[PDB]
Amino acid sequence: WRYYESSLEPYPD
Amino acid sequence: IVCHTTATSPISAVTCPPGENLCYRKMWCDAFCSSRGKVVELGCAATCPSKKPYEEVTCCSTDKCNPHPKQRPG
Repeated sequence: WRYYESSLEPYPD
Repeated sequence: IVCHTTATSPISAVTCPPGENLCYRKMWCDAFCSSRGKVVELGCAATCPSKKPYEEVTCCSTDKCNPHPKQRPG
């Protein structure tokens, strides 16, 4: 998982 | 040196072991370049390898040099 530029929160896949 | 990572749950920065001295920041719009967009990755590296027109990674030779493009200051 990583983070998107639109936010600083964690983003799984 | 110390670089920023995004592999853990929250984003933090550690000291790369006797192998990596440079940091890296990957960016590429996730199927939401309008909303979400450029996915932000973080990690350390010894050198600056190649990079595709899409999945690009900016490598630097300094501490905390690979922070989130939209990371909160302070």
